[PDB]
Amino acid sequence: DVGGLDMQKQEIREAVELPLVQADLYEQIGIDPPRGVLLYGPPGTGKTMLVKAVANSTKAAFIRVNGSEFVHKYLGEGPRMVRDV
Amino acid sequence: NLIDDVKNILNAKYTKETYQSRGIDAMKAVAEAYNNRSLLDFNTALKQYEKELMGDELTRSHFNALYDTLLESNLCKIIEPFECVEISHISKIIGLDTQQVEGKLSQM
Amino acid sequence: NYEVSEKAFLLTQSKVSIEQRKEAAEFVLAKIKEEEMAPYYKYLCEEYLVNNGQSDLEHDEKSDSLNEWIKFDQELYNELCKKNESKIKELNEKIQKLEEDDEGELEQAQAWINLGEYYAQIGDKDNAEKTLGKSLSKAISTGAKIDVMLTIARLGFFYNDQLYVKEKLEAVNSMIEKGGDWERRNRYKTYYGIHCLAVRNFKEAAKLLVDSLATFTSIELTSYESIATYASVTGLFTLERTDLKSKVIDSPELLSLISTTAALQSISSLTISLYASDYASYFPYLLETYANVLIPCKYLNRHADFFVREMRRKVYAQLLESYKTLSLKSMASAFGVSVAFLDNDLGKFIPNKQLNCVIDRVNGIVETNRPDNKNAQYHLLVKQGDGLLTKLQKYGAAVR
Amino acid sequence: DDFTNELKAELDRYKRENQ
Amino acid sequence: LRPGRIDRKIEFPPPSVAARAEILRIHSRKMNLTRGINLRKVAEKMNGCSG
Repeated sequence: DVGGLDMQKQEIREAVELPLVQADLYEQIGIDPPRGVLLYGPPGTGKTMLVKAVANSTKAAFIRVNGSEFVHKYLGEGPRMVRDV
Repeated sequence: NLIDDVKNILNAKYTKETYQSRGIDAMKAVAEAYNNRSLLDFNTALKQYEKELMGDELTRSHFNALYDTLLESNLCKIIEPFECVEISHISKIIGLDTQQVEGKLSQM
Repeated sequence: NYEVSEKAFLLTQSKVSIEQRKEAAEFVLAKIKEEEMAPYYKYLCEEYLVNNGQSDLEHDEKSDSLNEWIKFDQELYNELCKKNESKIKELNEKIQKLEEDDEGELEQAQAWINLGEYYAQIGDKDNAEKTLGKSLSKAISTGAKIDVMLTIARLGFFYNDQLYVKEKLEAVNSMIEKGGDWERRNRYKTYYGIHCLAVRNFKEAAKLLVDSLATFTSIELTSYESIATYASVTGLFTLERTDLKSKVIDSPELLSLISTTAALQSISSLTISLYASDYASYFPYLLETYANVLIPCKYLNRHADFFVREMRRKVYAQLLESYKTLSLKSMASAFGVSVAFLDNDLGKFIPNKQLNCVIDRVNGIVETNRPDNKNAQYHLLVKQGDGLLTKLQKYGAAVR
Repeated sequence: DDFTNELKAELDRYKRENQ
Repeated sequence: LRPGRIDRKIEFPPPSVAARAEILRIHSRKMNLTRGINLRKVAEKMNGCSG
């Protein structure tokens, strides 16, 4: 759907796909897996699309979480939305 | 041992282009014979196409390796309607001598 | 540490080839009286008295060596003592000053590490251990564990102990941190191979020993040659021929090894033999290997004819499955064995459930039946159920 | 035993020269 | 920096070839790396690299 992203593609692949598929081999080497990834730059440039493509391909669920709609204005809902998600 | 993708790469002309030589024809031929699990068809393509094809060492080594695996794969294919069958009969059908057959049939 | 232990073992376990015992006795002699190790020299001298090959001279005549000194001797107590004085005096002054000042928590450990050197070297077990174990209690770096781990090892080879060596090996390994760390793993891996070959389960040994991630030496925890030969040899004995062509002639480490030595007859000759499926080739080679590699070794001497019997069984077996109505007159004549040998050791194999060979010994004919059947599983299932059952009666003997 | 393997070796070697 | 607010000014190790090997050896002593490696080579390859 988007091309020319070779360098970011390769990056994402090793970050995201591989610990889910092949958990055993990180712990067998005895080095830390990656666990968190940050994507920085403007979204919706083809960025979001890679995320979405891996999610389908690995047959993982896509969960789209609005970080900014935690921005609730009290002690009520928001900090508990985080538990459940 | 993944015959369908050999066929897929053939079928489109963005993965084959305009490129036909004796060597490319050989791979198509070997693939068909692999799928059928027949050593005879493999031998006929191997011989005709030989000089251009196996004129590079890298291919020639894989054809060697493949000829063995195919040979055992034929042996298993023939027997597959089931045994109580004579080692003389198999030997004639496959194209080979008695001894080579006995030793490969044990390994299998 | 290892070359001393190794050549003392080699020395006593000698009865063939002059230069082996001679060269052994010289290195042991040179090192053991430089080193403060009296009690193994004693043991050596006890174990190698009234033997052939003597290099002891106190009453003997049975000597074939050209060195007439490996007897427990009084020169020992001048070389050992001036060294023991020096070392005790240095270390006494050193431990006192470091511990007074209270500088750091890591100088303290260096001060107790010096007594574990001292003490393994004189050959005390329990003093060496509890002096070092302080460092582990004052754990503040993983270093403390490395000294714990090294000391069990040294002592281990000298005594030739499986059991408290296994116990301490497990306890220090499992502990707080665990890690993929290189020489904790190299040491754990050889030592596990030692013990399980000793129990005679043999498969469990194979699972760690055959596999090696150490392409270079670990000096005193084993020689590169030594581990490597041992892994290939266990490889052959206790693993399948489907395994052999997978891993035990097709690991890239073995390839750099077979380059320069093939006298191991198990990284070459027996592996090739096994693949090719022969038994005209095999049995000659095995005897030559037994003498050249098993009997020099500290670990594979103790498993003698068991090692022999199961390998001859495995080769007969891979032949027995491949054929059916099989001409024992033809085999017994020309696959490199004698007739009389072939029958009686075939028959030795059969009742133990080591072959489903359908024999007639003298009518010359053998046939084959399937190696598993419902009956075979039922018989061994029953074996394990009464194994289980007995231990619970024991639980209910002392408790209750 | 150590002895047996040898006895057997020698028996085998004797057959082998006549094989 | 006047004594009685900050009394000691200690330099933190500037990175040298020998120092770099050492750190590497400690981190390698947790995980599965071949013995055929030479930390002296890897250390010498790196210049302008921190811990």
